Amino acid sequence: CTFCSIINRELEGYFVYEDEKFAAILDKYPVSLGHTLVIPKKHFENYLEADEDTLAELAKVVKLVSLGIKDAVKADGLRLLTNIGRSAGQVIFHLHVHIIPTWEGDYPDIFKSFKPRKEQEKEYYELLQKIIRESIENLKRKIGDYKWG
Amino acid sequence: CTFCSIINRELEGYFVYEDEKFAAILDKYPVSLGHTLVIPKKHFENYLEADEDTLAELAKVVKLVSLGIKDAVKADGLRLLTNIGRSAGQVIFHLHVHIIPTWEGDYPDIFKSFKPRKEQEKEYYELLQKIIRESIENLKRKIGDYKWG
Ligand SMILES: [Zn+2]
Ligand SMILES: [Zn+2]
Repeated sequence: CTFCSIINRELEGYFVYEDEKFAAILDKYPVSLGHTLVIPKKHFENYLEADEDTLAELAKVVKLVSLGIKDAVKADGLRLLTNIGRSAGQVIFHLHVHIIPTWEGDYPDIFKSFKPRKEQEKEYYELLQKIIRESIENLKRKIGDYKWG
Repeated sequence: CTFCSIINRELEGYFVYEDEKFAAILDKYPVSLGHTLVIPKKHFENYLEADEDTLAELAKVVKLVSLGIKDAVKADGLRLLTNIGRSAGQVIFHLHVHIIPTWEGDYPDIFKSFKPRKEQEKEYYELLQKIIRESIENLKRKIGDYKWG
């Protein structure tokens, strides 16, 4: 499994979020700048096979990571989706939610050339990971369980 | 708001699921047969504006309704998605999750002519509502809080 492999560090992946049961990883072949996948660490074939507690916490992680990404890449919108079955477009059979950023215009200048739907240069993953992590950390400081400003 | 209106019975909508805080309604201009929208009754502009408890329960309702729809229309797959912002395709600003059925071939014979992305004839809504409700009721009987077979 591609995701179980990334979780176990057997396959390369850039984490932007991680806790004991969940993680968010940059998509290797991003549809748009900042495209990220949020996944439960435990392996479930799809959304319908996951227990309610996992789905409930997954929804909360998706919110946090989405807020973080929107802030980091200054997105005007976000598309959230998960596919169940090959006829619905599922190709990785480990439950994951896509967070695909959108803009009414063009993405920030701070970001350089981007090749939609293809593998990017190493620099892309390193920068996106760092800025997204920075945005998420701030969200934990102003709206986290131990927020203070 | 189109969804608040449907919830308050001020605007026509076919419910396939409903409880004190959530509801699932057939999409009026379905992308595919059985296309349904799951919504929290309370009004939230999008996914990011909803509190964690609402998102957690929403995820659970989405699972139940999805299982029900897949069974009812004998789908091979399902696409689940929610849009945040007009640039991501959002047009109804009341948080809702799309459940769009897919098939590797064609949908069941029991179903007649279907016009993708357009308003269907009254018969479509009446039949889909009835079969989906029937499937959901069964799910509550075999895997519900008071299941027994
Ligand atoms: Zn896996
Ligand atoms: Zn509303």
